[PDB]
Amino acid sequence: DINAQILRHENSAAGVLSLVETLLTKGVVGVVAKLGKVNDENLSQILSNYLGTRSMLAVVCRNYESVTALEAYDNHGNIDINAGLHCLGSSIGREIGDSFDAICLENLRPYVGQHIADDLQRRLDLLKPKLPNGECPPGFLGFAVNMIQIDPAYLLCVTSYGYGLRETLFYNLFSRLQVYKTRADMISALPCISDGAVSLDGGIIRKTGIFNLGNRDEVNVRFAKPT
Amino acid sequence: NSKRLESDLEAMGNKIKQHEDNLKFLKSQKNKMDEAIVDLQVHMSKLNDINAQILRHENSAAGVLSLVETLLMLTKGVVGVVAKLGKVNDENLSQILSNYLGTRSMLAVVCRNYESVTALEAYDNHGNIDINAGLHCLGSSIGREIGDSFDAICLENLRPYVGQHIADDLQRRLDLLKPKLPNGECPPGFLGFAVNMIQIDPAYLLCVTSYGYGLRETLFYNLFSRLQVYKTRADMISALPCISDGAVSLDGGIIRKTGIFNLGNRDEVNVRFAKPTASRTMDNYSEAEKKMKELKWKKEKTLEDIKREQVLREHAVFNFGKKKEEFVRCLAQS
Amino acid sequence: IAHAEFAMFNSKRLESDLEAMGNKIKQHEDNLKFLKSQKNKMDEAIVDLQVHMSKLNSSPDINAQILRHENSAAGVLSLVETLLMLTKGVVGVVAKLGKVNDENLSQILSNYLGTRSMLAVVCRNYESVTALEAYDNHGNIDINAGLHCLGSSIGREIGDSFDAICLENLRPYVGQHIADDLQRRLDLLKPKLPNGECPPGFLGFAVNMIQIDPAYLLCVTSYGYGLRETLFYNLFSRLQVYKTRADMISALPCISDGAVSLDGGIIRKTGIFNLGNRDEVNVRFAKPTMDNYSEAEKKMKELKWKKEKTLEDIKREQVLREHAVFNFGKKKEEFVRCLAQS
Amino acid sequence: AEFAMFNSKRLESDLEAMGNKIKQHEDNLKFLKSQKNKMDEAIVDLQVHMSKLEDINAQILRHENSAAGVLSLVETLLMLTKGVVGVVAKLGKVNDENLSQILSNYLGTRSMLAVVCRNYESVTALEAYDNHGNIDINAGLHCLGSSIGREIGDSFDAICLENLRPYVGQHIADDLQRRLDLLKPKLPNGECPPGFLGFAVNMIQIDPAYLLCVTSYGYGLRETLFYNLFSRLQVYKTRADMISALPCISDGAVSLDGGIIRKTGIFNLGNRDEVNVRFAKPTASRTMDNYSEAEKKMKELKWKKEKTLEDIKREQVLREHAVFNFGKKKEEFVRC
Amino acid sequence: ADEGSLLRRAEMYQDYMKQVPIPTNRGSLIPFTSWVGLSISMKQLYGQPLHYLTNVLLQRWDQSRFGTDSEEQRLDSIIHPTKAEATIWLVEEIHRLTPSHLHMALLWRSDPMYHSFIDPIFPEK
Amino acid sequence: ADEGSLLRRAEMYQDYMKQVPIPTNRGSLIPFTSWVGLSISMKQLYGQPLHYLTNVLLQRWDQSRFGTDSEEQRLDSIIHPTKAEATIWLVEEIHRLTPSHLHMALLWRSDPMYHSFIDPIFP
Amino acid sequence: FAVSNMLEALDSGKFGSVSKELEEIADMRMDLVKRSIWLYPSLAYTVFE
Repeated sequence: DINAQILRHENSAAGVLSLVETLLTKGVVGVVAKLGKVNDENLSQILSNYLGTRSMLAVVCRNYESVTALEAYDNHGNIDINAGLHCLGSSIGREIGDSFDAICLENLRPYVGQHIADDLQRRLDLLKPKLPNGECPPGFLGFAVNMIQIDPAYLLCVTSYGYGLRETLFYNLFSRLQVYKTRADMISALPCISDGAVSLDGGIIRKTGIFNLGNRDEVNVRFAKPT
Repeated sequence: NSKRLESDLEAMGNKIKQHEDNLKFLKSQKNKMDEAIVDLQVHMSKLNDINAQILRHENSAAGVLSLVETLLMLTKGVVGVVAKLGKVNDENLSQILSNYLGTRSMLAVVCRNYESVTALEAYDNHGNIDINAGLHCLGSSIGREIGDSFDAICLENLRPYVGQHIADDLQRRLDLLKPKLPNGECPPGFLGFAVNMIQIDPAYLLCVTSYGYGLRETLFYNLFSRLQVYKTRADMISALPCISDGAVSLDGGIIRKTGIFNLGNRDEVNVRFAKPTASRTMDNYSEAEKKMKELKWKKEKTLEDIKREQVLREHAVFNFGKKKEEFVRCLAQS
Repeated sequence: IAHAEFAMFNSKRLESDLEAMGNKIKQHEDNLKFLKSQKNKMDEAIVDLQVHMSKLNSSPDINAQILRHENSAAGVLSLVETLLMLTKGVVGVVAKLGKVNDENLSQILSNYLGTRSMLAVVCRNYESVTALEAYDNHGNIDINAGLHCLGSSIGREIGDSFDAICLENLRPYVGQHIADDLQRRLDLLKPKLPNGECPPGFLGFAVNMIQIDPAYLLCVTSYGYGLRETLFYNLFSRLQVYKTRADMISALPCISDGAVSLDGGIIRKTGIFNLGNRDEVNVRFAKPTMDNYSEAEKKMKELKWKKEKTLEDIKREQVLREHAVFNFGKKKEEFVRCLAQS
Repeated sequence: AEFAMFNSKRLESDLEAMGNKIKQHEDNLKFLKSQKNKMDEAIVDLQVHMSKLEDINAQILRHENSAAGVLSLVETLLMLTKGVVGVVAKLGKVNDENLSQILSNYLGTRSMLAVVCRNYESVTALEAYDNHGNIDINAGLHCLGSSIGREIGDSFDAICLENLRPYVGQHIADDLQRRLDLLKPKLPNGECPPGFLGFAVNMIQIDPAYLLCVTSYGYGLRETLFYNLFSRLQVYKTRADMISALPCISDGAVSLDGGIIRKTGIFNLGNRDEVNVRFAKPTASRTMDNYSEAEKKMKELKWKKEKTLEDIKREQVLREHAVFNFGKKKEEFVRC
Repeated sequence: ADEGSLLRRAEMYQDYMKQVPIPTNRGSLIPFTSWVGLSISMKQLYGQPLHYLTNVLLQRWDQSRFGTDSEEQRLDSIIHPTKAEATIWLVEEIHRLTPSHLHMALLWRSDPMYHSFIDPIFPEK
Repeated sequence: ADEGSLLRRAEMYQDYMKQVPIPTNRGSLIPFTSWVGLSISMKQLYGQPLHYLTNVLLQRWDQSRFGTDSEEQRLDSIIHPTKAEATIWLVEEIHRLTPSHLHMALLWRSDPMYHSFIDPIFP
Repeated sequence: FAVSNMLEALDSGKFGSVSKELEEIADMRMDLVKRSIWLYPSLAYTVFE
């Protein structure tokens, strides 16, 4: 289950927030590992290895006052118990020993482009690449932002301007990151990429120069599965 | 008509003789530059811990490559691990940047071309990894196998920064523009970008890549790009709207992207960044080595010039021969 | 809550119908683009017809004409001819080499070139030019020379300047010629306004207006060029002819050499205009010595009729475009009221 | 509805942003007005400083049937001559008389007596036409020619300095007379031809009042007028030097002996056609030199002032759109 | 002194030139013999000014053709005029939308008389 | 002298650059972020080197871009990749066919390491 | 000539001389949808957006 994989990271703040959710809380929206649901469990595992466990176990809140409400520093510069999540989680559960990120939706630079018209999941009109002959690259499946299936509450009216969750958060994690089939197909269409690419066989290229190789990573927390 | 064709053929022949003269001139220049690098080689011969922190990590490939460095073509292609290439004069700032970049990109292998990066791994037709890869068998036949993933960066695929370098600064600093508040005044805690503050070794400052770039314009820009170092956390937080993508505080706190804040305790990246050496005369040696690298680069480009002219003289000959035959069949026509 | 849902349903239905009407107006604008391109092709073909086929543009003895000019060289040549290497080298003077169908266009080109680029004595080789004149040791013209000796022997005097022009040294036009034309003329690119249309008075380039004796259409120069692409390209170098002077000034950025109008308007460079009472030169191009005229005029009538038909079709499509825009605005204000009442 | 209140506060914030932008516009206007007034007090200071301080017309007036003799007889005794700069036999001077007659014979007495207008509206002012197609007697110059008795029945031309295409080549760096750095002809050898003694656009000594800021882009008369009268042509010493240098000639060539070629095929021959008018000789006097330096600085100041006026017109064009957008946004906000 | 004035005037000029629109359908075919004369004709037909950077770019493209034997042959035949107006409009859209004013003021400090490349055409009305 | 050698090198490079043909079918759409990145992806797709003047111009466009607030807006959204691709091919046609050797000689005299803009892609 | 056929296709748009107004229309209806979600939440489950 997803929540058991959250509770495996006992030193992380995500299990702390889930334990408070079973029994600060107002500003937060939730963790990224619960918001996104992907049908393709293989592609889910590959994007999970792409993001890294620090970004995907990071909590998202609506405002910046929630960021100032979670952790507060003292006059010396060290983190003590008396901050919000730290005291309210060390009262019952484990402390925060590892780092955790916090992402606030009013400060992100949101997508400002046409959204595919007449669509339910509100996909993004990003430019599909093309080879010199006039055709798409041969193993192109799609941009990785367009795979995540959203809970229909968060599609609109989360931002104070009215933006959704797909065009603020899910753009500013993997912007113009596109999905291929095999790694030789990904190398074959390497000049036509923007920021990175991700192949369904495995193999991760995060920047236009650097690219991972070796084993594929294994992380326990994944995206959830739709029903 | 024949009166066009005779003049055209003689122009082609004069062109062919011009191309042969140009090959002669370029080969003379190449021999002169090679004599110069032989003289510099005999002059250079006449003039004649961090690795432990690499050894703490037995699972990553950088420890394997450190074993092979201390005691085939894989050690020839790879330039060197990221923590071995640069030096920082502060313990604090080196610890903060090594906490920033992560241990995967601090233990990264650095190549010349994509061919060396194909030489590092191997993938069979089933898609599963075997130890028949050169770096994997290199690691298994001497020490332990490699379980943690590693990244290989490529000095030709790295898109370089394109800004004027601070004029005649020896370290080749970048001419980055400083941030400005909407009142027109500099932020108070701003003490520099993190890419100018690494001391980089003088052998690698100039003409590393085939275009002639250093390691600051290619390697250390694309690791962390135009991030701003502030003195304390409050100077970083209060100056949030003026930063570009990236912010670092010496107190503790990194703003990765413009909406991402880092809170909580800090996972100590046990690999650190190196320190510059005390003043020793070997830098004089290193100065000569710097000059040697530039000399080799120019010889490389001279070779490209001769190859360029060779292609052109083939198009000077073949056409000519064909045109010559065409001339006489016009003279065979009437 | 039902009024917002009804507003969404009505707004989606009206936006879909409005988008279908947008597809219709896009289709009408595409048909207009196609038909304006076809009208461009037909007007291009009319300008192509008017080069030398039609005997008269719409207007708003040559030996005696040469012999009136008492002092030049061509008068001496014509008076010798109407009565030794110099008679072998000369092809013949530029007033004698050309022929033009209509009097107005020939008179205005003769006023364009000037009465000393009309009396030029042309030569095939530079050895003929250095045989026409002989000099002393100081740099003075000698009276016992090529053209002056037989002039003083026959009586007439060369007292004024005259050109000489070598076919071998003239830079020949080196551009694709018009295929399947027996007169061997030049496909110089025709200017076009920002509408897509040719300039409204445009009648064609002026190097394509001269009719040559077919002995000189090819092989005059030893490299195998004709008189038209060596001589007449270096006299009318993309010179172009308009109908009236207002039509010329209206289409002045599209020129890149001089331009010439059929009313009298002459400009020769970009910034230089010529104003005032129009000068009169005596030498004129001759008129060639009519069933080709009748066939050309029949084809002209056919082209003008088909052009009129294309104008009627573009007008009908423009009217239907206007009706589509009107219904567009009505549907737009309808659903704007439907959304603004909520 | 709290969301409609948040909408109204965003509308008020955008109204405040438009107000700050439009007061920035009028601040920029006031800065430009103060700059123009600094220019104007400098130009009035230069005005009071300046106000403290064989013949060409006898040759032009003999050509009685053109416009040049008409304008000469008028200036020895309207709305036309506010734009007319002057007949091109009077705008330039060369030192040596033989080379004057050579460069005058090159151009011909129809383009040596040519009335250059400053602008095309002046070219429309010089000649006016009926609806039929003849010249009108109530036109510009023909009124003057009939008011005197001067008979302009010979054809003339009109150079329009705004419509001339200027030379794009860089001028000799740090030069007094602003000569043009044209590439000299070179043989198959490395050396120049043996008779080459310079171009002819660089030989006309132009007046210092006209060197800069005549045309609306800030061009002289050598860069526009005396370049488009004869582009790139060479001046050789003798005729044999001219004939021997045919593979390296540019657009044309003349020699001091009296040999002219206009184009790469046409070799003029025969006796020399005379042009009666020619460029004059420049005179040397220091008081007129100081007055002409004052007039050159005056013309440069007037050009800078006119460009500042162009920029205040440009920023008014911006502030009108700022006014319109702010008013439309106020109508939208008060409407809801 | 003069530096802040040039920076503010460069900001004014770029904020003006961003909003001058590109024409919608251009179907012209201009015979031309240089790049400067081609841009003068494209100003006189389409009543719009060209940016400061395009004028010096066309002066450099006209100055780079000095010294050859192909200098005398006509640029109309080398480069087709539709292909030589398309590049003017694409370079002009790049020069209007993308740059900054600090670059342009740093260019303007290195030369007096920079208004030779700024042109008096006002496309309104 | 040195100027004669560098003028000979400029004439060699210009005679090589004139002969390289522009590709026939150029239908492609590459997502990009800067101008230099488009020229690198455009040399990797179409195996031809761009001119020296084109690499200088394509760098100074980005140097002219640095200052303002457009630097955070994606350049893929400002200018269209088919429009930018067509722009760089038209500028490349001009730079292969039109220039001279003296201009290249002066621009290489003003600075050393001019080979940073000349490409090793030979066919 | 290959450049003109693509530049006209980009200058035309999805709807000739209309498409800017249809973009304005889609933004107006988008504002209406955002207001109707701001008033009532559960209507999003009716509109799937």
